[PDB]
Amino acid sequence: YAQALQSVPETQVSQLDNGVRVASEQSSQPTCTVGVWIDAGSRYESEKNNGAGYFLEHLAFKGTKNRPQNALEKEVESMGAHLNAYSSREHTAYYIKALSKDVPKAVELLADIVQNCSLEDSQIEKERDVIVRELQENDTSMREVVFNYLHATAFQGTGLAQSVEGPSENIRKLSRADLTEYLSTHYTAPRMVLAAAGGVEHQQLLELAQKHFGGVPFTYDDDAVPTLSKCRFTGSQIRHREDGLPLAHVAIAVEGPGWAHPDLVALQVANAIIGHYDRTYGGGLHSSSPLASIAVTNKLCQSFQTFSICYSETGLFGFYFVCDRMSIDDMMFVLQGQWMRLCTSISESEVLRGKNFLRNALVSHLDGTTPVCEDIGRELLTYGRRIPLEEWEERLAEVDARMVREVCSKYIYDQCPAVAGPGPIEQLPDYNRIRSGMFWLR
Amino acid sequence: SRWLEGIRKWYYNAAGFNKYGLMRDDTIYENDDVKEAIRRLPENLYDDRMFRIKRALDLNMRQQILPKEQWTKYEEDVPYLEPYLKEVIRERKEREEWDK
Amino acid sequence: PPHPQDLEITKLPNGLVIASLENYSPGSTIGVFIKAGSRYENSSNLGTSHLLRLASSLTTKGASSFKITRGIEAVGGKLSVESTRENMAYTVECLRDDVEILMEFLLNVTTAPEFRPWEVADLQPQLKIDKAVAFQNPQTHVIENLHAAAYRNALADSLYCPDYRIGKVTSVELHDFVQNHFTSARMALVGLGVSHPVLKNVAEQLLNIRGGLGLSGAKAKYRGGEIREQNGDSLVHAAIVAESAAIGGAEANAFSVLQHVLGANPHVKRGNPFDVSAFNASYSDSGLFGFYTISQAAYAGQVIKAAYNQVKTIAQGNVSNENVQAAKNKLKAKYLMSVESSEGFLEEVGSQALAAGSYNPPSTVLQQIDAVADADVIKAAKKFVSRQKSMAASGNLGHTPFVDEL
Amino acid sequence: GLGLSGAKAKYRGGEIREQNGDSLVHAAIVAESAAIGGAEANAFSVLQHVLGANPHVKRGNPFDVSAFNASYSDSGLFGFYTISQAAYAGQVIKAAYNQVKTIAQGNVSNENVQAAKNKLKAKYLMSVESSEGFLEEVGSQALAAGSYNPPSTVLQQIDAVADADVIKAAKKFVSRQKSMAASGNLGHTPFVDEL
Repeated sequence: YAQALQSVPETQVSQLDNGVRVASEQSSQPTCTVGVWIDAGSRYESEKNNGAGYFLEHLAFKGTKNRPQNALEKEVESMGAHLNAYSSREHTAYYIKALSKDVPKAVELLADIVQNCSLEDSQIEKERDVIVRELQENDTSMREVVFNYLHATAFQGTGLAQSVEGPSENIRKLSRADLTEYLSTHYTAPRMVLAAAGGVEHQQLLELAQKHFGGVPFTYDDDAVPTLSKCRFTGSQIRHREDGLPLAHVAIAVEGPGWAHPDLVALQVANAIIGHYDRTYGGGLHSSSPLASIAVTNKLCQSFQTFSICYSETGLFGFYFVCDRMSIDDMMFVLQGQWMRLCTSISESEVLRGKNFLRNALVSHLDGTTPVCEDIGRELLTYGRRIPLEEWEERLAEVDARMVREVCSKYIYDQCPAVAGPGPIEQLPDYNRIRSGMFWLR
Repeated sequence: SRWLEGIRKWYYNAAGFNKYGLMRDDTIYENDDVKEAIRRLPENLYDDRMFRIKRALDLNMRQQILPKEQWTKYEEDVPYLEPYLKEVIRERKEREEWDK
Repeated sequence: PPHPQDLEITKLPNGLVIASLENYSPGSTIGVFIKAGSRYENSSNLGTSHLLRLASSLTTKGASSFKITRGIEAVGGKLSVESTRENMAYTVECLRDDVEILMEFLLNVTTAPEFRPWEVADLQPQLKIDKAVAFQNPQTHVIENLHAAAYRNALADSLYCPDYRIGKVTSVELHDFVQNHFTSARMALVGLGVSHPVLKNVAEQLLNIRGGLGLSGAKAKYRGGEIREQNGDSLVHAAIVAESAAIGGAEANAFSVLQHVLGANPHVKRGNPFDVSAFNASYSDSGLFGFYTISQAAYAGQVIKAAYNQVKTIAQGNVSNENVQAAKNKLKAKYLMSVESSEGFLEEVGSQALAAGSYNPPSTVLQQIDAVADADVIKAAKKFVSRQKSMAASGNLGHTPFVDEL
Repeated sequence: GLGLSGAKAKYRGGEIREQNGDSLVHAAIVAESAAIGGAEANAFSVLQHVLGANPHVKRGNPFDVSAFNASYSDSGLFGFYTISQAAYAGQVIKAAYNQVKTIAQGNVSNENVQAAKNKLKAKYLMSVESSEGFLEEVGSQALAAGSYNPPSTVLQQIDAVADADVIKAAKKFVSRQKSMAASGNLGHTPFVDEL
């Protein structure tokens, strides 16, 4: 096993005199996947600039000037490659997955987008009303709105608080320009990463990137990556009630450390211990995760999940559950209680499993090519380099009970959390109450 | 020298809970384990037991008992629940031990 | 030293194919595939499969419902059961030495299920929901019905226990359904991240049943069924099919390439706000082929029609030998790609180690798809347009046509 | 006058089974036909009766079966529903059918017609005793026509045809397209494609 980790192929990385960092992992695999992961997002958007990164993602495929729509797609389809991607708050990417026999072809394609997007003013005015609809859809996904609102209040006033999607008013008025104003501003090599995994031979990649990414940095600026304005965490709540809904969602959380921080490990292990439930499972007998157990015994929630969504310099360590208009309270109580237990009297026998549970997701986090690239894509971008499963291993193969306690308490005990809840929540008690739920009557 | 067998027989008729006409198990106080035990009982035996209890109660409530005939005989007493109850217990003891 | 170690297959004296493949991944995963499924149900015992599929976590003889769940979790384990009308795959996954331990429970879950009359009689009400969640996806709805309208007898049987039988499945119907389908001949102890000598030394304990084929599912008679479900969802889901193609049936690959040969055509053939694709299902002694078209209400009529004309004029010579080259390649892709993820992969070394007992290397699996093209396709399409058609539908429908209206 | 007028009724050879295991199957089969006012109506009626003693007395065991007939404004239906035990569902409908079959292929004495012609005279007149089943008659007509066919001619019209049709009305069934409906264990019940 440990030998399995060790025998795992190191990841190659080397940047350009340009700025791009080119890394990737090699295997036997005929197939592969490759992508450019920009340090771009919504967080990087303004009050009138909010949306672009998206409105963008949405035209990032409809063509380039070199090869308009019908052709790009036709060139992509025709070769059997899958060009997919996203755009978060501090992370955007565009990956393709071909047969490795296309590294140089995929790579070019990549470059031709991140650099030259048609942005056909006529293509835009359509994607405009497309998003405005696609947004109206994102909307009844209470499973999400509940998170944005969480951000909305959790980081109220700052850049994170703005949703990756952006207000309707902006998407209704973004200019042919503003998009380009976004592209040319953030889409730069120093903040972009060319990563891939499959059967590829690094050098061949390099040269192709080093070949299609003929970027040239004059000024000292161009070679420098701006650090972002710190976002003020604001223990508070935001309630979008509506007893008209099947059920209510609740999401509460404390400020997260930020990728960098070594504790995100022990912390990650934390979330391992209470994990998540979801009525389909098969376990009123579940592992320690009482939140799970108790969730069953007393039919607390339809589903609950723990999360340590983190960013560059901040984060959101919490939990989110969905429950009938009626059992909302008992749930919080039982749940929030767990946090306490967690960082007041957690045991070794517990952390033991936690770890292994993480070590399982730790591994399965890297299941295939696309996913591997993700980490590489990410790793570098947010951490600085690539964290080997051999490393993560030790990182979290050395977290003892007393360490979890010391950690969670450090970020949960008597901290002012941010709660978010849409739906028939008449039953969720005020703040003070869920607030004094942060300290255990030890 | 003195058969525990010979003895049990004693106690059994001595307890005389069979005079009301209900099996041993029909008596065991209903604690957490038993409840779960009985809740595992096949519907056959359940309704059986019920009636036996209601009859028992009805008698008791009348201060009168069951004709010498209808008493249940020691050897014919059916430990209908002991088996379930046992699994239960060990099921628990298994869990209780694991949570340490 | 390069990570290559030829996947050994050794058919036991039973009929129990044991496929491994030490790929050196930190996390390995063992899997017991079976030729069970909802195809072997009769007018009665229906859904006993489904239920069974859930009774996964119910006490065995070697380990209690408790031990098993916490047992698997005390290792960062993962037990789950994926099933299809004609096959149930019991996977399990972990890492290192924990594979050994993770086994005890998988062994017991599949052979020593003592489905206690209470646990099940207390588990059945799950069907109501497990089904209720799956049915939030309109797509699954139409399909369940498709097979109903496509067949008549085994196979056409639902995949999610019908309502009326939610709490009538007996603890017996479960053993009886297992005693008859979970038998050495029709099982396969597949696996990854494992040394085969070890994965074999386990099949020794797994030797507890022989009965080659206990109940064998009846052949599947075809039918040109049509079953509409008026429910006004502002957007219709429709599917049409023409019986055809069978796994192993040389006539298979053809549609696959026709599956791709089709798509850019039906889609790019139907302008407006919608979605449409080429439908293809290959079953043991049958299959299906057609196209489902999620489309707005009033624009439902038009959508399917146009989608159809295309599958039509596709048979009447509208297929350049290029369309074939392109599509021939996409499968090469989708095949290989959907093999990266050890679970979509262990799904391949299994399916085969079950239906055949062999393992078609990625080389010839291509040489076989490469093998045909122009030669069929144009024709595979024709087969569709002529044979009998069976439609399924969910949505406002008031604007959607019937098969008798082509 | 007519505010929304209901669209004409296109026919279809549908078949929709409802697996629900009720220990006993209900099945019905039909062939579009007969319309209220449609001269071709009365025929089935007498065929409705011409049929019955036949399908029933044609299917031995514990069951029930009858001749189905519905006459609508611009359409109708005709067939037979057969409540029958599970496993004996296949057999039942089959036999019930053969009978509607061999009924078209000349198995109808001009007597069967006289008898049946009379039963309708009965069922008609009888189900008119109860002022509600009666006010239902002076109404139906005072709506669809605007007239009132006296009990005299309503007979003279049913009396009017016989041998002349029936044998043939049956034939219409056996040839045209058939649409079945079913509820019950069904696992033993056949499909229209199995006649």
